[PDB]
Amino acid sequence: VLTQSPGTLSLSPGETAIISCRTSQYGSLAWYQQRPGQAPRLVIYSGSTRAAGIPDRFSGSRWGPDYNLTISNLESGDFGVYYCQQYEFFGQGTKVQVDIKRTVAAPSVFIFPPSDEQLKSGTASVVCLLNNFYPREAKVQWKVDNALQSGNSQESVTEQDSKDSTYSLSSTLTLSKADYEKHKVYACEVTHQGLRSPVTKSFNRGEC
Amino acid sequence: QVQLVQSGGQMKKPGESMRISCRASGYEFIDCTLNWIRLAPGKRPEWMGWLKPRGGAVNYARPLQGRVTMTRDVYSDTAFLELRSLTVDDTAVYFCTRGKNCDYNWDFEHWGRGTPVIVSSPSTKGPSVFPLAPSSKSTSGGTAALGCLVKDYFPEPVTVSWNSGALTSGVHTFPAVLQSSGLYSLSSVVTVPSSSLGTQTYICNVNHKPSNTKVDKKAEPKSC
Amino acid sequence: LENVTEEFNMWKNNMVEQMHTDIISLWDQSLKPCVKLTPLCVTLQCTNVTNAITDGELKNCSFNMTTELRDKKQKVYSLFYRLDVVQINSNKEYRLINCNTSAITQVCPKLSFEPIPIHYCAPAGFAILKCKDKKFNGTGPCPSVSTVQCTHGIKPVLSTQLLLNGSLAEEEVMIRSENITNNAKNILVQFNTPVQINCTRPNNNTRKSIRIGPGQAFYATGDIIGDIRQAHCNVSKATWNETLGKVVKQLRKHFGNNTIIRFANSSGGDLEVTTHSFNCGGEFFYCNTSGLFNSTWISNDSITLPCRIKQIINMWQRIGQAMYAPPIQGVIRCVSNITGLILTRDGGSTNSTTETFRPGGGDMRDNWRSELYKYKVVKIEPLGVAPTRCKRRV
Amino acid sequence: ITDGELKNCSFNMTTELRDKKQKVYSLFYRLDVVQINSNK
Amino acid sequence: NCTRPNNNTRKSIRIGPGQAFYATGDIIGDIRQAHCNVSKATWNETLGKVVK
Ligand SMILES: *[C@@H]1O[C@H](CO)[C@@H](O[C@@H]2O[C@H](CO)[C@@H](O[C@@H]3O[C@H](CO)[C@@H](O)[C@H](O[C@H]4O[C@H](CO)[C@@H](O)[C@H](O)[C@@H]4O)[C@@H]3O)[C@H](O)[C@H]2NC(C)=O)[C@H](O)[C@H]1NC(C)=O
Ligand SMILES: *[C@@H]1O[C@H](CO)[C@@H](O[C@@H]2O[C@H](CO)[C@@H](O[C@@H]3O[C@H](CO)[C@@H](O)[C@H](O)[C@@H]3O)[C@H](O)[C@H]2NC(C)=O)[C@H](O)[C@H]1NC(C)=O
Ligand SMILES: *[C@@H]1O[C@H](CO)[C@@H](O[C@@H]2O[C@H](CO)[C@@H](O[C@@H]3O[C@H](CO)[C@@H](O)[C@H](O)[C@@H]3O)[C@H](O)[C@H]2NC(C)=O)[C@H](O)[C@H]1NC(C)=O
Ligand SMILES: *[C@@H]1O[C@H](CO)[C@@H](O[C@@H]2O[C@H](CO)[C@@H](O[C@@H]3O[C@H](CO)[C@@H](O)[C@H](O)[C@@H]3O)[C@H](O)[C@H]2NC(C)=O)[C@H](O)[C@H]1NC(C)=O
Ligand SMILES: *[C@@H]1O[C@H](CO)[C@@H](O[C@@H]2O[C@H](CO)[C@@H](O[C@@H]3O[C@H](CO)[C@@H](O)[C@H](O)[C@@H]3O)[C@H](O)[C@H]2NC(C)=O)[C@H](O)[C@H]1NC(C)=O
Ligand SMILES: *[C@@H]1O[C@H](CO)[C@@H](O[C@@H]2O[C@H](CO)[C@@H](O[C@@H]3O[C@H](CO)[C@@H](O)[C@H](O)[C@@H]3O)[C@H](O)[C@H]2NC(C)=O)[C@H](O)[C@H]1NC(C)=O
Ligand SMILES: *[C@@H]1O[C@H](CO)[C@@H](O[C@@H]2O[C@H](CO)[C@@H](O)[C@H](O)[C@H]2NC(C)=O)[C@H](O)[C@H]1NC(C)=O
Ligand SMILES: *[C@@H]1O[C@H](CO)[C@@H](O[C@@H]2O[C@H](CO)[C@@H](O)[C@H](O)[C@H]2NC(C)=O)[C@H](O)[C@H]1NC(C)=O
Ligand SMILES: *[C@@H]1O[C@H](CO)[C@@H](O[C@@H]2O[C@H](CO)[C@@H](O)[C@H](O)[C@H]2NC(C)=O)[C@H](O)[C@H]1NC(C)=O
Ligand SMILES: *[C@@H]1O[C@H](CO)[C@@H](O[C@@H]2O[C@H](CO)[C@@H](O)[C@H](O)[C@H]2NC(C)=O)[C@H](O)[C@H]1NC(C)=O
Ligand SMILES: *[C@@H]1O[C@H](CO)[C@@H](O[C@@H]2O[C@H](CO)[C@@H](O)[C@H](O)[C@H]2NC(C)=O)[C@H](O)[C@H]1NC(C)=O
Ligand SMILES: *[C@@H]1O[C@H](CO)[C@@H](O[C@@H]2O[C@H](CO)[C@@H](O)[C@H](O)[C@H]2NC(C)=O)[C@H](O)[C@H]1NC(C)=O
Ligand SMILES: *[C@@H]1O[C@H](CO)[C@@H](O[C@@H]2O[C@H](CO)[C@@H](O)[C@H](O)[C@H]2NC(C)=O)[C@H](O)[C@H]1NC(C)=O
Ligand SMILES: *[C@@H]1O[C@H](CO)[C@@H](O[C@@H]2O[C@H](CO)[C@@H](O)[C@H](O)[C@H]2NC(C)=O)[C@H](O)[C@H]1NC(C)=O
Ligand SMILES: *[C@@H]1O[C@H](CO)[C@@H](O[C@@H]2O[C@H](CO)[C@@H](O)[C@H](O)[C@H]2NC(C)=O)[C@H](O)[C@H]1NC(C)=O
Ligand SMILES: *[C@@H]1O[C@H](CO)[C@@H](O)[C@H](O)[C@H]1NC(C)=O
Ligand SMILES: *[C@@H]1O[C@H](CO)[C@@H](O)[C@H](O)[C@H]1NC(C)=O
Ligand SMILES: *[C@@H]1O[C@H](CO)[C@@H](O)[C@H](O)[C@H]1NC(C)=O
Ligand SMILES: *[C@@H]1O[C@H](CO)[C@@H](O)[C@H](O)[C@H]1NC(C)=O
Ligand SMILES: *[C@@H]1O[C@H](CO)[C@@H](O)[C@H](O)[C@H]1NC(C)=O
Ligand SMILES: *[C@@H]1O[C@H](CO)[C@@H](O)[C@H](O)[C@H]1NC(C)=O
Repeated sequence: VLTQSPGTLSLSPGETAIISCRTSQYGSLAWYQQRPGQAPRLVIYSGSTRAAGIPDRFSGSRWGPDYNLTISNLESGDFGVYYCQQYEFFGQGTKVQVDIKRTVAAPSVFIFPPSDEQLKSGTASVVCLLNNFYPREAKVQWKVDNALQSGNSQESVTEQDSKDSTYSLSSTLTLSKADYEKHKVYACEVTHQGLRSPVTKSFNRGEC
Repeated sequence: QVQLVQSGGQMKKPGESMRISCRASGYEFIDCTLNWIRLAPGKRPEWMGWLKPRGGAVNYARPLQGRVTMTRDVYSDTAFLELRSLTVDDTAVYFCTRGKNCDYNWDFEHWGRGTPVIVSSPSTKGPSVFPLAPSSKSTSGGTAALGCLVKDYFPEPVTVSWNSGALTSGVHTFPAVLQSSGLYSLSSVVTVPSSSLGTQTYICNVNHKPSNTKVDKKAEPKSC
Repeated sequence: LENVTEEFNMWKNNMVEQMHTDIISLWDQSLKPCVKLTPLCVTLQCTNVTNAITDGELKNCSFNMTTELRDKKQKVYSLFYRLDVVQINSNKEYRLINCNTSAITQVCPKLSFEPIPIHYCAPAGFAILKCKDKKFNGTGPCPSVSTVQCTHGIKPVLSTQLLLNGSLAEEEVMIRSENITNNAKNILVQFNTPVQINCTRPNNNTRKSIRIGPGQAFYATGDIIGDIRQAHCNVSKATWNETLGKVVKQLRKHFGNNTIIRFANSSGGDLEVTTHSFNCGGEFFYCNTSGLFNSTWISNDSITLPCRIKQIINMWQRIGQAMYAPPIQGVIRCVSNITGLILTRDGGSTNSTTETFRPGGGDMRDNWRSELYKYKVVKIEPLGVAPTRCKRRV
Repeated sequence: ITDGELKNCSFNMTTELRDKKQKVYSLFYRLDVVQINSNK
Repeated sequence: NCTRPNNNTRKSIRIGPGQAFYATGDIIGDIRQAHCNVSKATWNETLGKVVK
């Protein structure tokens, strides 16, 4: 009914930010600003009409079901969460995340098994450390036997860790021990701007 | 001046009534429609219902009927909202807004400060600490994920350290993955260099202070 | 007017709102000379009526009032409905309702209230248009326009949730709303056939009076000559059950197909908006209609609607105003027919399997917008130029 | 008070019921208060 | 410039059905008199113009 994308807007200040809805049914649209931890305020209304006290760097478009929000010259008071309402139904919220400019990064796929403390209990947990990433905008591909078998996991990232100004991505598994023998082949393939191909590195579990 | 002054905190426990209120000011109370929004964190916001003054005529959403109830006191300009049978998933902030003019409903010009109601349940969900072992004994130039996963802990928070704060830098504390059971599981990895793996038995020190316990386990390299 | 095509809009018409202004002015400028009841408030000890009663919804109170001399107490009594009596905290000490907020005025018991039809007429230099054609969802063009001096018969009848004594539709049930996807709006249905309703009450009450100051009189209820039974209101289950079929058929057309349509009663509010309120003969009823609307629709028997009666009312949902309705002698038997419904839709979850409609209310400006959707007031402009082949010779 | 130009009075008034006394009080300026002729 | 350090309160008393009398409540602070200030230079060289 209301679908917002992309969920993360990793942008630098001084830039332009684009956020887009796409509705189905006929009716007015508005955008609100969840300025983080305050009462939100109405940025655009009636589709493309600014509200009072809202600067001129904000406008809407376009034809048919499609809508945009433009944020020209992104400043500090604009990093927040952005909502899109149609009469009563909202959207899930997009996050405009701050990013400082860095040279492109060098990848590394580091996959390590769980310990013998609580592996034997009947559970399992395998991670994929993905150090030295830039940019934030990237896709994780936890490949098991050359097939995506992630399931209930989550691409849970940390911030741009300002000791190195880099990100660190991950992908996990929530499998039990009873069928853990199906997943002995592990691979992570992650691409970036400084990569012609997704990074990969085969690590056998017969070497401990 | 159109200012909607809310009232309260608060914390509750499950299965109890709750009652909040909006003292409206700056406009004719008896003439404009009010509204109610449930900004829960990390999720899609949700409108709950109206309340027309002058008649008291109400409308509610459909996933709330039999629990939500709205009413007003026209002599004190104070709307009220109640909700029976609160579950722990009813933690949010409850906002109480008003449109810009009094012709179109959904144009949320005015907002109120927020009334964050938080329901807490007695639930142990104690320590389940899964440290992550470096299989590399000492791989020169390699870096391991000397980390530690927590399985199905509740309630918030949960932390992790290593051998009484020996490993402080490189601790990429990943966010907690909310599993399908309604129980979150923390993941946390640490970049540790090659020779430092077998130098000391770095103990995964996960504090489980909401259950008043803690479990400390090591992540030594395996044998397979 | 052949070839004339105008465009109307029944929701931006201002004939409805200025009539609403002039209706509520008449009820206020008439009651200036109608006594009052400032001395009516008293501790008023009260018991239960002990008659042959099929049912504590009628009480036997007692109180002190001032006699002709303004120095001698006079202990009197009368009957009061359950809704007029409030407990404060042996035996029970009650307070009159709406003493702490407003001031109570007795409507003079010589003034008729009967809705006599109204004809609105335009003055000079104006004109009234009229859209005679059908299949008019209040907006858009109109191929059949005429010109009239006066609007047709309008009868100011202040009902809620169901339109009584209205004007029937032409061929089908006409459903009109500002926007159907907008939940904060009412839906007006209009019947092409009436459904008849009969409200009675076996009252057979009495009238007493108490002099309250020199030249003032308060009319109270005397005693009960007969038995006590509740009021009711009957509707037939065949003309009613095959009327909602017609309303479902036009509702199904907007929302689509394979839409389960549910009807359900009012979800909360003041007594004024969760009940139906009549005025038969000079009495004000409050009948429970949650049996007309309890139904689901896929793909000599009647219904008794119970009713409650109140004497201190507030017709216009205002602040600080009340009026006391005087009693009438005899049993009331009033026949009316229903021509329309005011509906409202519940918002909420996105399931295109079921929609649920409840009776709407809360506004008197919908009884009239159903009748003034035919007219539009224009303004005449007599001057005009055009070129010709004609020259003034000097 | 850096200054008897403001007084603390007390009086009987009628409550919601018009048969029960209600002893209330309020402040009055010196100019609103007149002496007629123990206490005053 | 006229001021007053009043900081008074407002009470009310219902006086009959539907009537209200607004009275003064209590004093939240101290009591000082009112006053009104004018400058002795713009004033003393204004009456010179009127005298003229
Ligand atoms: C619309 O219809 C619904 C039904 O679909 C209706 O909801 C019902 O309302 C009635 C009251 O109108 C509720 O009935 C109460 O039920 C409780 C049980 O939980 C009883 O204990 C209550 O008893 C009261 O009255 C007694 C005297 O009769 C007292 O002695 C006693 O102390 C209580 O005060 C009362 O009967 C009922 O819970 C709901 N719900 C259902 C599912 O029945 C709704 O009211 C209708 N809407 C309108 C505007 O009427
Ligand atoms: C209820 O109110 C809304 C608000 O105006 C009405 O929405 C408007 O509906 C019209 C007709 O569908 C839309 O116009 C059309 O838009 C499409 C876009 O592709 C275009 O192709 C057409 O040429 C025409 O422009 C209009 O966009 C729309 N307004 C908004 C803000 O979306 C709605 O129709 C009303 N409902 C009813 C039942 O009257
Ligand atoms: C409600 O209660 C009041 C008072 O409790 C009733 O009024 C009283 O009714 C009784 C009937 O037993 C009267 O008593 C008889 O009255 C006649 C004439 O007054 C007298 O000749 C008899 O000897 C006997 O006393 C009584 O007078 C009357 N009034 C008072 C002030 O007590 C009233 O009837 C009750 N309501 C109903 C509907 O009955
Ligand atoms: C809807 O319209 C009908 C038609 O006018 C109304 O019915 C009429 O209601 C009045 C109410 O006072 C009836 O008047 C009474 O008549 C009896 C016997 O005729 C008499 O004893 C009374 O003194 C009083 O005059 C009238 O008979 C009745 N029927 C007609 C005129 O045919 C009905 O009331 C309207 N509905 C509403 C809610 O107003
Ligand atoms: C308007 O009419 C509706 C429809 O009848 C009323 O709802 C009904 O009210 C009665 C009494 O309040 C309920 O009866 C009770 O039901 C329980 C069920 O276990 C039973 O144990 C009791 O002995 C008693 O019979 C009835 O259930 C209820 N609902 C229906 C029929 O669906 C409603 O109360 C009326 N509204 C007003 C404001 O008067
Ligand atoms: C002017 O005088 C009146 C009456 O002499 C003062 O009103 C009274 O103020 C006293 C303060 O000592 C109140 O006493 C205390 O009141 C509280 C709550 O009522 C109670 O919990 C204490 O135990 C104690 O009794 C007293 O209630 C209050 N009212 C009356 C009717 O006596 C008034 O304060 C004086 N004016 C100013 C500006 O203070
Ligand atoms: C009606 O008026 C009579 C007469 O004033 C009231 O009777 C008094 O009631 C009080 C209540 O405690 C007694 O203290 C007095 O002694 C009574 N006086 C007499 C002369 O009987 C009576 O209370 C008033 N109200 C009602 C409801 O009867
Ligand atoms: C006028 O008096 C009525 C007496 O019932 C008041 O109604 C009650 O007021 C209390 C106090 O706010 C509430 O807790 C109750 O729920 C009310 N209803 C009942 C049935 O007791 C009413 O509030 C008074 N008016 C004003 C303006 O205070
Ligand atoms: C309502 O009550 C009155 C009494 O107040 C009834 O009036 C009586 O009417 C009959 C004829 O029907 C006469 O014979 C009696 O003499 C009348 N009594 C009085 C005291 O005048 C009236 O009939 C009742 N109406 C009904 C039963 O509906
Ligand atoms: C209203 O409808 C009811 C529903 O049947 C009718 O019901 C019964 O009618 C007989 C015949 O007089 C009486 O003996 C019963 O007491 C009635 N029962 C009830 C619940 O009313 C009734 O006659 C109808 N009345 C009117 C005036 O329409
Ligand atoms: C509503 O009232 C009308 C008028 O009395 C009733 O219609 C009459 O009902 C009787 C049944 O006893 C028939 O004999 C008559 O032929 C009907 N028509 C007329 C013109 O009198 C109607 O039945 C009532 N509706 C109910 C009770 O639901
Ligand atoms: C409203 O709808 C409900 C649901 O069907 C009705 O409840 C049933 O009514 C029948 C007869 O009235 C009873 O035999 C059943 O026992 C009721 N259901 C239950 C679970 O008890 C209700 O009667 C309807 N009310 C009206 C006025 O139409
Ligand atoms: C006048 O008195 C009122 C109290 O009636 C003062 O109101 C307080 O204002 C402060 C902020 O300045 C708040 O923190 C307090 O909570 C208020 N008290 C109440 C009871 O609301 C007001 O500030 C005073 N104005 C002055 C000092 O000029
Ligand atoms: C009004 O004029 C007087 C005259 O000087 C000003 O006087 C003093 O100002 C100081 C500073 O606040 C205070 O400590 C004294 O108490 C004041 N004395 C008097 C007699 O007021 C005063 O500030 C002026 N105030 C205004 C508001 O104009
Ligand atoms: C009357 O009030 C005005 C406005 O406050 C005073 O003018 C200011 O006085 C202060 C002295 O504290 C200066 O700092 C400001 O520059 C003045 N001007 C403005 C625009 O604020 C004026 O002094 C007062 N007159 C008196 C006290 O006699
Ligand atoms: C009188 O009525 C009250 C409430 O209407 C009720 O509580 C009481 O039981 C009744 N008493 C008798 C004797 O009818
Ligand atoms: C009401 O209407 C439906 C559809 O016409 C029918 O199936 C049902 O039996 C009717 N009920 C009564 C009581 O007439
Ligand atoms: C809806 O159902 C009616 C049944 O008469 C049919 O004529 C109509 O074409 C249907 N519309 C759609 C969109 O299926
Ligand atoms: C509607 O009611 C009126 C008055 O009760 C009656 O005269 C009329 O015949 C009824 N039916 C109609 C207009 O179809
Ligand atoms: C109270 O005020 C009066 C006049 O204002 C004065 O005569 C009297 O002395 C005062 N008493 C006290 C105790 O302040
Ligand atoms: C007032 O005015 C006169 C004339 O200008 C001057 O002599 C005198 O000193 C002034 N006084 C003050 C207080 O300024």
